Amino acid sequence: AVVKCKPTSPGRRHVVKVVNPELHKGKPFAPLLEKNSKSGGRNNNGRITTRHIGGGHKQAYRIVDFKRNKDGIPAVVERLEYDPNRSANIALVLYKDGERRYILAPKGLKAGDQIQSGVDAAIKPGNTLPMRNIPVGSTVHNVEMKPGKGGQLARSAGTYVQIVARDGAYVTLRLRSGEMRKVEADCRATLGEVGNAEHMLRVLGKAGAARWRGVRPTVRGTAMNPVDHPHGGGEGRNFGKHPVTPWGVQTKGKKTRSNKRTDKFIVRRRS
Amino acid sequence: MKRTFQPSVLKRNRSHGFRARMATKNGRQVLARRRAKGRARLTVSK
Amino acid sequence: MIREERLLKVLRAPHVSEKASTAMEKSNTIVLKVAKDATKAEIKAAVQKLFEVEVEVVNTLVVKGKVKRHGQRIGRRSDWKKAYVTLKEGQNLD
RNA sequence: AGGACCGAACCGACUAAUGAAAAAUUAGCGGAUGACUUGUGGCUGGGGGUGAAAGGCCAAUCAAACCGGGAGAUAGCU
RNA sequence: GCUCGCCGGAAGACCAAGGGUUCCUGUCCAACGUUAAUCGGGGCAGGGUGAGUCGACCCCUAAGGCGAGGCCGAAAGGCGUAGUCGAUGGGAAACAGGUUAAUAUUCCUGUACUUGGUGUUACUGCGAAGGGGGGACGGAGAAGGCUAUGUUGGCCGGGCGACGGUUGUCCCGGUUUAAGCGUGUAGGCUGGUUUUCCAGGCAAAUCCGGAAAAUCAAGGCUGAGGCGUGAUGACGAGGCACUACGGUGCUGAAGCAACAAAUGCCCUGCUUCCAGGAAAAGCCUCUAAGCAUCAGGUAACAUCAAAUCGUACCCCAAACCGACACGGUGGUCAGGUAGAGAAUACCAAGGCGCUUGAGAGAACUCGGGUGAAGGAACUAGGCAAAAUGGUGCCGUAACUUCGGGAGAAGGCACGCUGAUAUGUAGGUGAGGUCCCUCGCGGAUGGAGCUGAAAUCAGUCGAAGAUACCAGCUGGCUGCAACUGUUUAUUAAAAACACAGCACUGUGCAAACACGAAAGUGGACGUAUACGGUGUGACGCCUCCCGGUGCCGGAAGGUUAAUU
Repeated sequence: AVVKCKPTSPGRRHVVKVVNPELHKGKPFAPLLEKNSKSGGRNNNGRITTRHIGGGHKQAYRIVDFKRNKDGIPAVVERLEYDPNRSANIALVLYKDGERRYILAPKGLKAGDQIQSGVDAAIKPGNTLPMRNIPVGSTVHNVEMKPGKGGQLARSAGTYVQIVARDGAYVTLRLRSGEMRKVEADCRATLGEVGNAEHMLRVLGKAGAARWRGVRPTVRGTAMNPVDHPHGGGEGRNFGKHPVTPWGVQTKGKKTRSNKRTDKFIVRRRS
Repeated sequence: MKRTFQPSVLKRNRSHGFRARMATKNGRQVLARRRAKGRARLTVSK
Repeated sequence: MIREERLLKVLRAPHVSEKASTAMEKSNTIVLKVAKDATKAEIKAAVQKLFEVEVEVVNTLVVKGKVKRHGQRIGRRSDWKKAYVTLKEGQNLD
């Protein structure tokens, strides 16, 4: 649930917490863990390539299963877990053959729930089956775009996709963006919505909270000198130019999709 | 007042030492230059 | 097993000093100058063969050379290896 | 509980008067569990870096570092 | 040598880094030392640094670096796989005393430990580049158990006072002892043991994981401290022999108890929070190829082994970074009285008086003290000074986002002695007595020790938070919501950032950014996400598309290469 914190200090006043009691209070499943060091938004050349990244808390990498290939074995949900690496919540599941995996926790999922992947699998939340097997009009998440690759669409805290149509070898998806997209009908998808839907209701409430999430502060181009940004300079507050990136490209409207290879799959762009 | 030079032997060697100079071309040229000049101490190496 | 020639080349000299004299008289320990490359076991072997005397143990150390100035010109003395060789109880050395 | 309070260390540098000091002193001053501070090592290189942005900082040097070279640049000027 | 004075969370002690002989001894005083110099971190000569257990080396890896092939690139070269390097992190082992002019966990004395070989007898499944476990991990908070350490008493030794008193409830000093081995406690974690099966752990697995079934409630792991031993020892106040006045040799009492107590240890624990918290080896374990009655494994016992390098000295400084014998510099140690305290004052241990002195006692300057009467009249401005200053209790407005405002404001008490109470409330806790699955056990018990806070009565002073220390307060108002950041060295702000808001892009080989490219970041993320721009908590809100941009359209006009 969301929780407005009492204003016992400025910087706590405007805070809203998103508290799920059902998460695991404990150390995660260590076998599925692995190291994940921070970039600072800097590439192999050592240059900053994406500004405003830096610092934040040390995080491990949970090995989430997005490919979801344990066909026919039924699994049961052991617990839900906090993943620092994503807006969603993860679920530690236990297959009957003794293997455990992390999966995106869907909306209704909880400890004790049974889930299943496969063509034969049942059409219920958390189950995963090819979209030619999934009825039209259903909500799914963790959608593969290429068969066998692993889910790439609809992984964020409260996303999902609509299968609006199945026309032969393809099905047409309604993406969260509003973009309509063809996808091969043999690609895989998980039933239901992804879990942590009130994720958006949280409000950080202070500068430090943003820092905790590895976000360095943002300087406005207009606050700079001309040598730095197109917006710089001006005695007092001047802005007599069309908005642009630090690299001179228009920002308020100018489209930038250039991919002519996948134009065919886009049924309708978002609006 | 913390002045610029804050010595550290290892750091000195890695930065300027013989092997470092050897590693890259430009360093090798520097070495060659110094040899030509007649430098007694070719490198920072003690 | 150390070669005789190497053994002979190990031992440079006896070291005379107050501390050395004290070590000799009290702890039955001789203080030698030895080759800088000479290891402890080597030194011991050489002691045993060339002075004909049982060794308990050898401690070694490296003496660094002093920087001196002859007139205006600076110059450094050689470094050299010192060895305290402790000799078995009752071992009297000439 | 807290980018909570008072307050030493520690980090800073608002007022004041005054070469031991190429930016210090003393007296006061701000923060002091955090967007803190600090050691060791690492990476980013010059129209390039980094920048909670002051054209700041990049070895007492910055509206384009230093070293060497073109080079005895050119100087209707002194 | 005796006085005086200063530091004492340092101006003491020990290290790292950095320096590199500055260490110690003798000797010299030209130069160096802001003066003199017999002295010196100066000159010259000699001496000095001892390790299986400290550190490096070594095994393991992080960020990162290099990188066979490889991909890419006019050349140079870039990226990067396998790999290999890389500590600031993980990985076996030593303590006490004595000694040098100068080293010591390194020498000596005592008492230990480690992990390798080799050989043994005893046994008999060993075996990895592979599987599993472990190592292995955050912040804050709270206690409880402890010790370091300190105080008092007891004990032991010495003393009987340069001036009134001082054989006592008097004075001074000491009252220390390790690692190791044994015990396995306060406490923490977990249900154990056996059997059966199984699409999992790249193959196999007796291991892990998962299913069942049986049976017992104690099983294991961890763990400070204490106790015992170590120790008939060592050390020991000071006494006694020699004296090159430096010291050397002999000798040696007591060596207990209580209370208090860390920020250190149990604790890598427990509780809790969200921001969700290295890796690999060592270590344990499982098997595979293999080998097969051999090797290898574990078992004790014997022997050998532990190489190499560092070890002096300075290290908040006269030895490092600052041109100087001139501010900066990470870690560890942390006594007493008062105190909340690592603040502050005075002291201990220890270390210093800052390498020019001597006079004088003009102006003027600096740093301080006090000041009649006035009390901001000063001044751009109360700048600077002065003032406030503690604990407890009473009391406290507007406004408010109901948290605040608020230590609002303002007041009262405060010393010492006695009594309550030859020391209370509390804390601690010995004997005795009882229980007992027997121990570091549980009950009862209260000796002794410690010990606030209050009330009443008296008492001194001008003054009792007496020194050091230690808020000035209130009223209206602009700006910025707030904590933060900034022009190293004239600007700390109303500037930047901020949480929040909005627009816009981006469907993943994402947009974008660095890269002739390969590739990398974005992100091991996927529209509840990421990028860009503006605005900037919260509250109430928030006409013009002509111009320039952007988006969409494509009927016509115009229009490249080409032909």
